[PDB]
Amino acid sequence: MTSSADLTNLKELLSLYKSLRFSDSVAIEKYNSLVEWGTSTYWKIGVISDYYDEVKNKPFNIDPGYYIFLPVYFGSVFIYSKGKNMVELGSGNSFQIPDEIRSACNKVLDSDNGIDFLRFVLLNNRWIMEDAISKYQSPVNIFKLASEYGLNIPNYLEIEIEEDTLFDDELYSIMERSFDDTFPKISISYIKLGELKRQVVDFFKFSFMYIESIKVDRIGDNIFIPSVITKSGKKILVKDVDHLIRSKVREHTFVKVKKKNTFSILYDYDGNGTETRGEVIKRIIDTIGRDYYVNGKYFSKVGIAGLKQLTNKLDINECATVDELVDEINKSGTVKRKIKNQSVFDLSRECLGYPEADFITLVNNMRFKIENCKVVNFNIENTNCLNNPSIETIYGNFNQFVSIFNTVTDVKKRLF
Amino acid sequence: MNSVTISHAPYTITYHDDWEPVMSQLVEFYNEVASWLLRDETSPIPDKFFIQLKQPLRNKRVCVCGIDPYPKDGTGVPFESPNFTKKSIKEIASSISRLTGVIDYKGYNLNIIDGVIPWNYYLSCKLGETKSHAIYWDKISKLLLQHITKHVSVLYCLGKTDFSNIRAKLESPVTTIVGYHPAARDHQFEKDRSFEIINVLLELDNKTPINWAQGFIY
Amino acid sequence: MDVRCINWFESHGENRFLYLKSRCRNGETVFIRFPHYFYYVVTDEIYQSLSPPPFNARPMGKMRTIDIDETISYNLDIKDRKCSVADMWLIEEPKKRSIQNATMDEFFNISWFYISNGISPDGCYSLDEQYLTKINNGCYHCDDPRNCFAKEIPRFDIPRSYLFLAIACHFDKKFPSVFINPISHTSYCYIDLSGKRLLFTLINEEMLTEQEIQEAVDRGCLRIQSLMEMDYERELVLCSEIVLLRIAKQLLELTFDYVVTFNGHNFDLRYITNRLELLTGEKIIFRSPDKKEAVHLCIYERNQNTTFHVNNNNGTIFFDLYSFIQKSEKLDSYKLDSISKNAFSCMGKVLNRGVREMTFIGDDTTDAKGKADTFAKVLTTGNYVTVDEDIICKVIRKDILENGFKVVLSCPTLPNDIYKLSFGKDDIDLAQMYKDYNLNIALDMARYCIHDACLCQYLWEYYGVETKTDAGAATYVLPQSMVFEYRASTIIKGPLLKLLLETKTILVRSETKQKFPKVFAPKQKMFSNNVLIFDYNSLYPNVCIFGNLSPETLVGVVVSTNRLEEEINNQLLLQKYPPPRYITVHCEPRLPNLISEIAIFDRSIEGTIPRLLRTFLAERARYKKMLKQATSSTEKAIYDSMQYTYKIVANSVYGLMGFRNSALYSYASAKSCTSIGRRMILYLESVLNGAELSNGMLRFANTLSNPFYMDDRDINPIVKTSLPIDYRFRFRSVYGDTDSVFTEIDSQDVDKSIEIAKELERLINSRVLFNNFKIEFEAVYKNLIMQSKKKYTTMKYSASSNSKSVPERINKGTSETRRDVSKFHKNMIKTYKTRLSEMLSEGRMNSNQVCIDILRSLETDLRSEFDSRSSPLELFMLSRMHHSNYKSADNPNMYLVTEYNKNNPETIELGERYYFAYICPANVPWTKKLVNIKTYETIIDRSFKLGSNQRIFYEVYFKRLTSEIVNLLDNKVLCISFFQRMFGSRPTFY
DNA sequence: TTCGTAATCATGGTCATAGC
DNA sequence: GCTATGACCATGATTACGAATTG
Repeated sequence: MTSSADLTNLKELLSLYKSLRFSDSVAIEKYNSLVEWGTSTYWKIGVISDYYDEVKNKPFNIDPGYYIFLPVYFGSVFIYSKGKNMVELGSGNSFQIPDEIRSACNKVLDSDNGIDFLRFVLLNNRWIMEDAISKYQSPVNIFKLASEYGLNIPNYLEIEIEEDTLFDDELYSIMERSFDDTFPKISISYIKLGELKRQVVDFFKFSFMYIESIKVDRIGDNIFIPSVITKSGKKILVKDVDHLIRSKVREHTFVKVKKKNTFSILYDYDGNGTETRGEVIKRIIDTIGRDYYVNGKYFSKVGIAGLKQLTNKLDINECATVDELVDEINKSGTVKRKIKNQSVFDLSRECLGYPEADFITLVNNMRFKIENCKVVNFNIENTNCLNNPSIETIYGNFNQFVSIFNTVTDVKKRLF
Repeated sequence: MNSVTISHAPYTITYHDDWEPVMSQLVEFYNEVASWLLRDETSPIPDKFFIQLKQPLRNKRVCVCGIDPYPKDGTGVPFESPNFTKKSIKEIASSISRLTGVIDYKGYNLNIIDGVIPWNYYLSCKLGETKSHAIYWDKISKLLLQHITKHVSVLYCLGKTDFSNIRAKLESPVTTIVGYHPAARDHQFEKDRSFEIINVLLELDNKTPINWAQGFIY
Repeated sequence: MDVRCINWFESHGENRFLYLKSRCRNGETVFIRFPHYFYYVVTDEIYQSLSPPPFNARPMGKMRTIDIDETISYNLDIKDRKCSVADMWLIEEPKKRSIQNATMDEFFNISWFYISNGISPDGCYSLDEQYLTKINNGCYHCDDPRNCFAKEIPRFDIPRSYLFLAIACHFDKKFPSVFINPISHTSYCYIDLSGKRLLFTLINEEMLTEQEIQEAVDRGCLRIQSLMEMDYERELVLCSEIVLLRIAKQLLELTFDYVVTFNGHNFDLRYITNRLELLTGEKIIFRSPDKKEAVHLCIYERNQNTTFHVNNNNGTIFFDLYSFIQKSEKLDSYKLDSISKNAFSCMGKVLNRGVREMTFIGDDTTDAKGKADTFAKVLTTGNYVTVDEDIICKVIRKDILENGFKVVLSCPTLPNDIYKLSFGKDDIDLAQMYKDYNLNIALDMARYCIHDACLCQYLWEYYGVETKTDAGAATYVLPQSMVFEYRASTIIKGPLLKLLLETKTILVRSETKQKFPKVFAPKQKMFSNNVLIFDYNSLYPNVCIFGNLSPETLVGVVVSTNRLEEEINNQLLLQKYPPPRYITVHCEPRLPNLISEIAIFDRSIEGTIPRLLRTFLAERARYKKMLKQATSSTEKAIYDSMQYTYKIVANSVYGLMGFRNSALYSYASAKSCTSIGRRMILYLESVLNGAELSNGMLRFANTLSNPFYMDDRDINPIVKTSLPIDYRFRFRSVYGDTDSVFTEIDSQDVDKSIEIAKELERLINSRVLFNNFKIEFEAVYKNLIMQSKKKYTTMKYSASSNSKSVPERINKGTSETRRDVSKFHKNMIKTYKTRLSEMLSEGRMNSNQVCIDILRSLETDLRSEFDSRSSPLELFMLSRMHHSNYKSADNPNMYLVTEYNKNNPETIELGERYYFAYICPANVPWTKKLVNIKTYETIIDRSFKLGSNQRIFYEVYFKRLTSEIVNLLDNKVLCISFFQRMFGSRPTFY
């Protein structure tokens, strides 16, 4: 057969292959399903740092010409592309952002299809665009229209030189002071004029330092991040709990550090340690206290409170009584969509800031005695699941979790 | 560039090394039939059944295969005409002209284009008939098509009823698309544009495409 | 004008019709031609929105359409089914078109023809001549089948015609080919409408040099020089190859009713056609009854393994018993000799002894009723007789009694009184006789070929293929030539469509279905006690009826990924969906994250699948009851065929419920059926295990309670029996699956076993089970050794048997034809199995003693065989077919053939069957570790002799032998210990 | 479907290199 | 200083292909 639908579908398949990301699921599943479709009808079918080179750390001469300089920030790199969802490194998790950013991204993609993707550098729940690659045109358009929308843009630099330029540490420090931005820095990206290859430079050196302890500080609602303090008292910028948990730092000891002109960042562990994860996580937890559990990239409380979380998550003012609570929920019309479209148990999960995997593998290990849609008693069966102290902390706070579940069931039944 | 001797006509086959590993067994599938082939006059002559064996197989990507040579004036190599009289070659030349856009052409040999092999399933036919030598060439067609499949990526079959059971024809699953009958009612071959489907299929396995305009002779 | 239908078939021209072949009472054959249309089911709104009016429209009437898509729910708020009631029309048109909103797009047009016109495929009909127009000789045309086939008359008997054929070609080293090997003999069995049966055989004279033609003519044979001067009355005809092929073409072109040949579609007919075309430019032509379409013979393939079919269009049915045997029955081997051995057998007595031959007698007073008659009927053309599955005897003299037979067979004297006789393999070397061809060899091969031809007739009468074809055509609503061609998914559409039309329902699947994704081990292998067998009466159909599992009766499916929501969901299910109106079934979760899946089924209104299964079961029961009181043999055969057809069709529903492209696909229904079946078998196995029978009481180990919901039945485990009070019996449970259950009892008296089996079956049926679940006693097994139901050996006593009865030696799983192990291996395996069976029956055994016995027997035998080296080479002689279709790089077998060819003047072609063995120099002693054994492979010719500086490498043969032995037996650790001590390797159990 | 034989891989050690 | 981990070795193990059970 020579149906035009088949050839249009084949071009769609090649376009999908050219736009395949391993992180995405819907596009990957659709492409794979079309692969089985083709290999059933035709008996066979032919089927991150791609634009980035190695980072330069030693001074060297560069070719005279037009340079676009953009500072590459400290933080976690996340990705977003067309025809997909939010994309990040490794885990594939998700998070909540208001839809006006989605509308802005739709405007970005449909106004210009040449932009490859939009990547963000993430830090302390302040979340700003840094750089992106556009094949068709120069990268000016994307951030000029971004700042046109209202969001802040990096202080780009355009330098035209007609002779050889020497890129040493001192001139890098001059440019960094020229940026004069208090946010942490890690490198500089320099872009040619008419070349799609993207290249970056980071100047660094290593030394030894002494720590005092590791504490935790507040970022936002329930958001807590640990930080290690040094001899000089400078605040050491920890990426997340994952960074420290793979750093495997030892207390009261000197450790290597990658020192900057103004900063001194603790780098990834390069040793040959053989200590396993268990006793060291118990050590760090008992050092930091029983009230802390690692829910991924941050920590969380264990406090009782109880009633003082729904109003925060229902985006409404303080409430005092369940009756006036349900009355306010009834009168406020924009809310019942969220409470209706979404289930009960997971609502009590995000209400208390619990991690999905640990909590689900914990709840799948007890027995629950209930009555009239109300949980009244629970008892544990297996002890091995408690080998993680975070599991122990969640089991301890299950007493508050039970009341939270009971009251959310109360309000759900009362409303309808 | 070696050669093998045969008991019956043409008494000698010269060949290229790319057919070496299997063509040997060919002889004890040819001596059992050549006695009955030579009883009736055949097209082409006995000296040109195996001239297609010259072409190597280390630089070919997609295969075009026919069902039977022309009953008259066949010259071994398939899908060609020195005088350009046959209907099928005219139809394929017109299709290629319409696809590429070139409007002038007087000769079109599928052998000129690189990456393609003009092939026929049955290597003989008596004049005045069609596919009258199937039983004589069945096992030879088995061996030759399977050996071709070991290198070619995409298979294109011309014909509806003749190639309706190619799924069980081979043993190694390779992509295969069947064309339409060269004399189909309603001129269904005119609407056929399978060549860009072939090209886009050859895109997905990451191989160099083929250009048809070089095959035209002006 | 009363006719009975025989076949319906298609025309495949530019204009297509439907053909009916029928026979009258006198014997006339009548063909009827109908116009064949394309059928469509539409609704009223789409019917009135068709701008080009259809050819004809018929109002089906009120119909109810139900969506049967399945959706996963995570809560307890379930959306109900969407049901639409509307007027529906059935339209008929000559040409194919696409309709955007056409339902019932899965049923064939021939089924629509049958159901809409109300025509049974095989009924007897009194046609009206008003609607029939004569268009040719014997062919009529009818355009209004509604009124022509209105009259129904009772079934009457009609004559029939048959042709059975056999071919014998020439070969010396390899499989015959058309180009170099001619046809030597061709045998026919011919039955015409007059009922007279003729047998004849044509022999080519090209190999029988003229003195032998003259001697044969003087002896009584007939010679012909032309096609027109041969008569079918003469038993033997000597002619040339061209005349033989011409006669074959003439015979195959006749308008027969059945042309039956064993594997004739792949070899015999293809060889005849190819040779006929090769010798002369002549074809075999099949012509349509109206004489406007002609076709040639071209066998074509089909995938189901590979099957071959004939492209005839005259109405004759070309039948191959090979394909029918493969589809209908599961067997160890599909050789013609093995099938004949399993089919025809009798219990014979010794009447004379002495010399090299003895006399055997058989009658209805020795074995059974009708078996001796079948053996006598087969004996008319038989030549070799197999006795004791070991001895092959050449028949010297035979005669047929009034109710039996007598033979004399040349065999060594063996002193017993009763043996068993059967027709099996013949120790005849065709290749040897072809090397020195004479007249006597020609006559012997002629009688061999005529026996081969008549064997197809014997098998056809034995299996009742004619009545089975009629019953399948009547039940499945399909033409007689299409009954044994398709799978279960195609034969279910007729009765399903009839059910849907009578219950006026339509099922619609509106979403692209997703790509969604057990053996039982007996407790011990050896028993040394009695094993009672009970059979479930169609467990899956009855469980589907009990649960009312249908795609349209599914209320919903509830999933839960954590135990808190699982518990609250269970509470809500018990509050909202209580028994007995609703039934809730647990199933294994369909997704990795889900931990619980519960399907809910309604029982207020009977579904669709349960109704079909109930109808099938009731019809089968009625046909069995009618067969029981039948007198005529023809009526008994018809009723048996009908009940067999119903049993076959009723057992395909469970497989179709799990088949994605089937018309009854339902994931949840299949999962629920499997779950309830497993729960029932587990409950019965639990309650039977540990049961005791003492005094006048019988006690079960667990409470006789319904395992789904509470019932009003008494649940007291203690049951009063009617057996004598002196018995003290203890029962155990070993094996149990969907089809049957095994119960172990520690006694060797079989009369007590069968009486207790009957009483226990009665008590289980009356007291333990519930609703419509029943079991029936099957048999008593003695000396049972099993790995599974696939592989076991034992002695079987039927339910209707006494102690003084001949046991059935049931033995399957083992091949005895898998021809690449050895000759010593098979014989010594047989010896060891016999030895195991003989000390199994002593009684004072227990378990870990017979392992030791077998281990030291193997030790002694292996030591003696290795030390003596007295076994001849041919007992260790292996075979392999040679071909060049080898992948990879080297595959050193080809290389070995190369040096054999270049080292020996003898040359192996690419189609020979070459003999090989394992050889090693004699200087090596017994080894423990093994190496690459292909290096030790040697090829053995006819003239090769074992030299003095090498010997047979016994280690591989003995390792395989002891491996198969250790696959048996019960003890575990001592087995690995022995295998380590002898060979130092890990055995591959199971 | 089973049965058989290579090939690959991972749970039992050992030792050369090398760190608190 | 010994005890720690990389490249080396194999017993015991599952996983893989092969090719017959075809006629």
